[PDB]
Amino acid sequence: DPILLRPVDDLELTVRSANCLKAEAIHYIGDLVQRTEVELLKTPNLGKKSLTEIKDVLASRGLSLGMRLENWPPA
Amino acid sequence: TTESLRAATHDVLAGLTAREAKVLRMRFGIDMNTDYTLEEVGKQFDVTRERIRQIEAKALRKLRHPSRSEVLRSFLDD
Amino acid sequence: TPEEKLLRAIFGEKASDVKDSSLRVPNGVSGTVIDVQVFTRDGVEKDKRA
Amino acid sequence: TEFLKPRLVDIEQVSSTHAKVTLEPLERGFGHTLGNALRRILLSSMPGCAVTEVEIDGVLHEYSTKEGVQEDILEILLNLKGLAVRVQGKDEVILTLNKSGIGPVTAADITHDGDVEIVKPQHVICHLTDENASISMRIKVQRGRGYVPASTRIHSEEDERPIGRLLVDACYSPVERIAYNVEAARVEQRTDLDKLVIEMETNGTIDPEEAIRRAATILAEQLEAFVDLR
Amino acid sequence: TEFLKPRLVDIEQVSSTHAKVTLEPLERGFGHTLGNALRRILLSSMPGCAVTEVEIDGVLHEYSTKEGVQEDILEILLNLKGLAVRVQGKDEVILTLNKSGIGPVTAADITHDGDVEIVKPQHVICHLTDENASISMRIKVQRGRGYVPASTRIHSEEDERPIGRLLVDACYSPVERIAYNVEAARVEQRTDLDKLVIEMETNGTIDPEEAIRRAATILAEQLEAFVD
Amino acid sequence: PTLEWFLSHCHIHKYPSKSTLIHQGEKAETLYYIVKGSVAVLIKDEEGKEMILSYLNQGDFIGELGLFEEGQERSAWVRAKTACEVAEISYKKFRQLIQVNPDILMRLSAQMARRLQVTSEKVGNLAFLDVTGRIAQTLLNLAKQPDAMTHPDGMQIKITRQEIGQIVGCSRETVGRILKMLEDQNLISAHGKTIVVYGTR
Amino acid sequence: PTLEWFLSHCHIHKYPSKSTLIHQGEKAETLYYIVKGSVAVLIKDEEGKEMILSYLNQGDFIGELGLFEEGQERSAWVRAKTACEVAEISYKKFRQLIQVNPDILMRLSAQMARRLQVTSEKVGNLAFLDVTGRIAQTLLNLAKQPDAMTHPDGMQIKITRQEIGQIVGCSRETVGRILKMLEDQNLISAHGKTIVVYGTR
Amino acid sequence: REEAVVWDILDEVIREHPVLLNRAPTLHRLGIQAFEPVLIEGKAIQLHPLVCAAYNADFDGDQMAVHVPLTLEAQLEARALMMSTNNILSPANGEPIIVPSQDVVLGLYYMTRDCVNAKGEGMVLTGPKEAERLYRSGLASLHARVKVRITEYEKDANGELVAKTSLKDTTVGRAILWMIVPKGLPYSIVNQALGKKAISKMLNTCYRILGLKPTVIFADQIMYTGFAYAARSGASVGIDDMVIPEKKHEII
Amino acid sequence: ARVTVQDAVEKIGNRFDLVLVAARRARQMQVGGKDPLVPEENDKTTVIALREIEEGLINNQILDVRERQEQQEQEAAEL
Ligand SMILES: Nc1ncnc2c1ncn2[C@@H]1O[C@@H]2COP(=O)(O)O[C@H]2[C@H]1O
Ligand SMILES: Nc1ncnc2c1ncn2[C@@H]1O[C@@H]2COP(=O)(O)O[C@H]2[C@H]1O
Ligand SMILES: [Mg+2]
Repeated sequence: DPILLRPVDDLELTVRSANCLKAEAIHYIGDLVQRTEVELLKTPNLGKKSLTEIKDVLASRGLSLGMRLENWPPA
Repeated sequence: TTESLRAATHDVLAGLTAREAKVLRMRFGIDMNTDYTLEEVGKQFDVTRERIRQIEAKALRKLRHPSRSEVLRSFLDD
Repeated sequence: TPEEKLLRAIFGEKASDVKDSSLRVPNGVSGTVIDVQVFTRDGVEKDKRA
Repeated sequence: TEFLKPRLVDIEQVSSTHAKVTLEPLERGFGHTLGNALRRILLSSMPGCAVTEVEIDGVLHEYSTKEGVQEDILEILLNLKGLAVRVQGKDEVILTLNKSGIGPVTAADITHDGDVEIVKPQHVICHLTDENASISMRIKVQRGRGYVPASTRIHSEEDERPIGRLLVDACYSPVERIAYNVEAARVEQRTDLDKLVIEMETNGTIDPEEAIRRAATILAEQLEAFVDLR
Repeated sequence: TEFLKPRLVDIEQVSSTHAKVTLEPLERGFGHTLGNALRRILLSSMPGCAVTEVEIDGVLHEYSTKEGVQEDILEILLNLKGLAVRVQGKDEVILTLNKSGIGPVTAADITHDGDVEIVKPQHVICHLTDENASISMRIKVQRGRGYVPASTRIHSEEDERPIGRLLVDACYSPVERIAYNVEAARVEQRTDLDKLVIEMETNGTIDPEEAIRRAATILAEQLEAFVD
Repeated sequence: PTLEWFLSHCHIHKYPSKSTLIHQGEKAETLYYIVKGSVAVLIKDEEGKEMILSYLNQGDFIGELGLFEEGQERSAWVRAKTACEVAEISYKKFRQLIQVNPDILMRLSAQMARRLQVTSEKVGNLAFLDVTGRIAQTLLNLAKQPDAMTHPDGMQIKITRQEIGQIVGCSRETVGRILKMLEDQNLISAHGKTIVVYGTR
Repeated sequence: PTLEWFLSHCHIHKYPSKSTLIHQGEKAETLYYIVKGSVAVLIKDEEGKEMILSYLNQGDFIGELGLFEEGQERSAWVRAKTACEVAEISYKKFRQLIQVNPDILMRLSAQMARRLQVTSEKVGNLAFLDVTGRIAQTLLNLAKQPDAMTHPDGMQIKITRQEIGQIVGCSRETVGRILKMLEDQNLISAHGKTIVVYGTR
Repeated sequence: REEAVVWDILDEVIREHPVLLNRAPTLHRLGIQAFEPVLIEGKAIQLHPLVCAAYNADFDGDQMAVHVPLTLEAQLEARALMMSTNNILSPANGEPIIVPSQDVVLGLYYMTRDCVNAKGEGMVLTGPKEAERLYRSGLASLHARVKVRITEYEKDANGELVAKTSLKDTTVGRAILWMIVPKGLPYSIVNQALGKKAISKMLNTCYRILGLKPTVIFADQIMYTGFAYAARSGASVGIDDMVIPEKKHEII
Repeated sequence: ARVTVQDAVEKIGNRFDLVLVAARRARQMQVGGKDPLVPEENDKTTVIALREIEEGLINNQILDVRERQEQQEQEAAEL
């Protein structure tokens, strides 16, 4: 999709969550959605609420978590 | 074009925290005959200078954010 | 103005120190280019196509 | 009701293009009612195959020229609008032509595809005055009906085409001249009955009986809207 | 082949006998075709029954007259062309009217066979000024199609008729008027398209929609041999 | 949209956990809506043992079977899966706004049709399958329910032996033993409360 | 009424006894209404054992779950009890019927209410009571019907041990044995298919 | 980019939005008028021929100018003061300035005419319509005195109509032409071959009696049919229409 | 009403007062957004003005009365 290929700062993320993302080598939103929730919760600084509001904003702009890709990355 | 532009800008400014919007107004001479500075934001808000630079940055995230960008996007082709 | 000042403070975009002065079709017109001619001074480089 | 239908009889091919159709038997008021009504359709809404594009080596625009040739590009193009070609299988073809030597350039010289009929080999195209000179082109033909000019295409077509493709207007409408005559179809008694005799003149490229069949077919297709749709 | 077809949009109907029809959209070159051809078949080939001949007692030729009557013979004859008649079993009938008194002579007073419908039974025919005058007539109605005048009929007729039997221009085809109009209708990029607006106005005996339906029915019924 | 016009009219109460929503047999006089949270519908027997009817998530009008005939009762218990904000509707007003707008019984056509469809295979499975199939397809359907979380090899969910024993119609340690067999069959991972199924999607 | 307006517009059809009305698995495109007669609902399993779910007489709606959800499959079997007659219309008309007057789906909502509550009594009775309990209670149940015939000491109904075995879900012959137990206790009489029940009224 | 909604919205705004037309030299106030727009696929204005005369205008290469009433008040003044309906008469004199010019009038004078010669003389009609059946069939002369029935009206009462019918020995084209007339005028007005003057005072009478609007409508019909039958009429010129009197040479 | 403005004049009596009153109403409607009385029928505010004035629903007196009453009641609401 045209929205697979965006950096996450178009979502206007937060500093703690941003540190969580850059800390975990998660580059593309296609790389985001291929990651699973429990693969996030165990990670540093990602407990209750990061998952809450990131779930909110992805509920806003029409996508969800944990989805599955194929032919990734086209780069 | 200038008018509809500027009104849209102020309508984006309304949605922020107070210090954010007022700082980002007077820091650029917006809405006044003034032209106020990072240093002078130090003088008025509180002497902290470059956290205002980081605040400017954070606001640019808060506002650029392509859910608000698209009233501004027509003005990209300016 | 403070506004566009803020806008390229957002996008970081900029101008050059140069303006456009191109030759264009005037509105309402369409047609077929078939020949071009160029004239240049004895003393300045002939721009390559010349 | 003392109705009676008209039934085809004969076709008299005076020539490839010039040919008439004696047609009978009609009641009163139907000779003209069918004459004009079919004239309009045979003239207006008949399809055919005609050139729409050409492309030539060594050329940018149709106003340019060529060594070893009399004709400007335009005169050749206009000598290609009026070409007579029939396709059977396809809805588009791209032919080619290649020639050298001093002489008149006609259609017999063309790279003919297997599934295409040229009606006249001697549709004159160009003339060659230099021995050494050489011509080579491609010819896109399509199929359609009516008048469809190039300028309406580029008006429609934003596709930034490659320079060289010299574009051409389309007159798909194949019929040229056409008439009818309301004579008196003989029945013994009902001698008010009429025969319609339709004089037809077109290019090649189009069968007459099939033409009439398409005309009447289209007509009935338009009449369903007055019999079925109320 | 990239034909377009119309969609019958409206049938605006003032009375039962007066009717309007808008009709769009059409490729250019058909509105006049359809309007003309239908106008022809309508006005010159639609079947129907009508007053062919008359026979009245004490009545010889139209230039003569009856006594105790408002009309001459002629105004009556015009009050007979304007008649709504339907035969339902036959192709021919002969009605009778025997009237007296000062009754402005309606078609209601007529004695009707079972296979006859007069759609305008109020239709006035004559007027008996004094009551003492009383009439007996008989009216041939015949089934045909189109219009044919009694003048051309006597030109046609060599078989002897007497003085007493009269003849009227046959109004078989139930239309009184039609006219069409080619307007231009819009498709978004295409204003070169044309609609066909029709006014038809008939006698009784038919609803106009049905009449047109029969006309196109006839015409396709002529075309089936060349759709082939 | 639609939902705005209908929440415009409603009266609300906030529900704590651990308690009762519906009392079976009492006068059914109100329809409800799940404003937020989840719930577990169920029913008792003479002896008092519980046996779960289903769970329910967001997007549910609740307490509907009493809407319809004059003088009906509550045909089931409904118990707290979580704390839940819940709406309030009367039935004369139900006549009013079904009449001036027919889209709400279009919605209840949606929900109730789902409920007797899912119940259709509840009883349809209740006839035939074996306990393997009972709890297996049970946890498949709970893997379809959104209350489960995503595990990188499948779906994780948190539940005890007792309540699933109240799902499939058997005892708790029976499902414990066949569960551990199912672990040995390599179709789940299982630590106490937190159980996980793989093979989803 | 008002049903006059409804069936004035419907498409009408008759069909004989034991014909297959609805096929489990076909698409959701048509509602049906029993105009005259009775019909029986059953289901089918991997094994082919048939299990009568319900049975309904004149004045009831059939084909109701698929009305809303675009492209559902038929979640059960329904076969003719007798030669019987039905009116039918498809779904695109019923949106015109709910948008103009939602009373029809009130009627459907009430019969569907009684439906789902007797389904609750069904799954409970199937769940807890012993064989004698639910066979006895379902005997009490079909004693209610208009199909049931009057007897000076109570009622009498014709049914085989097979089909009653298909509503309780056990073998016809064990139903024979418990029938003998109930004849020994002087509560029911029976010859072949004609059972005669005391205690009613 | 000239998208599709451009055109639909153009048609959306233009409706009920009049527009001004002007030809030089703007001598008198009827040289400048307010019409309604009609959109067409061309680069050339069309115009309502009858109002060429107030413009003294012809289609010999002339050019006209267009202005726009932006503000609402000018728009209403345009629809009410500069409108083509409000102005059919001069303030200099009260003559019709809607005088049918040169083609329509030929169609009339050809149609309403009383020959002797063609055919269909001396039968009888119940009205105009079956006459239309005849000529649209092509059975009668268009110009031939024949008996018909008609039904005129009259407002003898307190501006209240007073009906009647009768017979007339009058031509076919005149009967056909009676279809349009608005229920207040005699039949004598059409009972002649309708020279240009007869039409001028025709419209005069229609105005003076009925008020305005039928005189407009009437007139439009009179334009259309006049062209139409004129195209039917057949018309040309040729060297033998110009005939030399034999007795010129000898006078000389 | 659209193509001819006669009957409107027959109601009031003058072109000028007709266009002034009509423009006043259609400026209550073009900007003030107040509702019409005669149906809409897909027409710009000119026609609806001329109709409301044709059938006798709007007049300079009537406009004065309406604006008067709402103004005065507003003055009561202020105090
Ligand atoms: N089979 C079922 N499926 C879904 N919900 C049910 C079922 N049985 C009962 N309920 C719910 O439990 C409620 C108990 O009271 P009511 O009968 O008023 O309405 C009932 C429904 O909301
Ligand atoms: N629990 C049930 N009780 C009664 N009838 C049912 C049940 N489940 C399915 N059916 C019937 O089976 C039919 C299958 O298709 P429908 O869902 O359209 O309509 C259904 C009902 O007629
Ligand atoms: Mg001039």
